[PDB]
Amino acid sequence: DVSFRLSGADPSSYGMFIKDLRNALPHTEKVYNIPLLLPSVSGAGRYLLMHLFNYDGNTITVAVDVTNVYIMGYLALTTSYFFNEPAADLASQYVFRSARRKITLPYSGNYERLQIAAGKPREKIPIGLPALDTAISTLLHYDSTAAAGALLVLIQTTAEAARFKYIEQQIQERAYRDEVPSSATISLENSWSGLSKQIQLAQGNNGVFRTPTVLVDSKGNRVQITNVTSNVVTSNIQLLLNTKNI
Ligand SMILES: CC(=O)N[C@@H](CCCNC(=N)N)C(=O)O
Ligand SMILES: *[C@@H]1O[C@H](CO)[C@@H](O)[C@H](O)[C@H]1NC(C)=O
Repeated sequence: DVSFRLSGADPSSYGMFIKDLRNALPHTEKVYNIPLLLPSVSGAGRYLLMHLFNYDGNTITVAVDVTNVYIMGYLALTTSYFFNEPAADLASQYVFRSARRKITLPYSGNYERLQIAAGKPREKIPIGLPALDTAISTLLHYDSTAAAGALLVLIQTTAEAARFKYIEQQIQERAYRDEVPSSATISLENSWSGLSKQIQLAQGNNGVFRTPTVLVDSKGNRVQITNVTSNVVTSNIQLLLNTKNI
């Protein structure tokens, strides 16, 4: 399991949590020195539990699929909640089985469904450590509209920061002031599957992408990624979705 406490949180303690989250995900190989997530994991071992504590010390446990860093559901006191999708209903067979009741949320976990439920795109939702504290708080008591926004904050400040060093640093910059994500952040989230596949196809192709990946940069400038020498590959990306899952 891994844990993160908002009470006393700072850039350093958040970076330690994101390092523990990355290190909790199993891999048997690295591709261009980046851990390659597993094709598959059977049974309960598929799910990592992340224990998150709001500033007041209240807690939710979040279940994360270790092959793709997708959040499946979470437990808040005696109630479990899962996305309305087959992968999450499968997870509910393995995790939080001791909850007194299980609520299926009225959306799946992908960004488009969640933004629809929340009533706003994530370009307009501030993220940061204070937003994460609010999110854990929201999740403690069911409210499906409020929870959609909370889950957009939670996915970006946990999974997306584990996947990209750039996003982890964006959150660290927001340790004590929220701010909506940079266009570069949104670009990277949206590109993780694309990138993961092209970095894997590059082995066998002399480090060269079969298909270029188009990204927005730190300056709001639109750029093209064609090979593994790009900073996005050498420095930023931290985990690769296995092509078997693409
Ligand atoms: C879209 C995204 O990355 N999402 C979340 C998890 C969402 C789980 N559900 C589906 N993917 N359908 C994450 O934790 O990363
Ligand atoms: C590889 O990527 C780098 C950095 O983005 C770029 O400068 C270069 O032109 C690319 N090389 C090839 C052979 O495409």
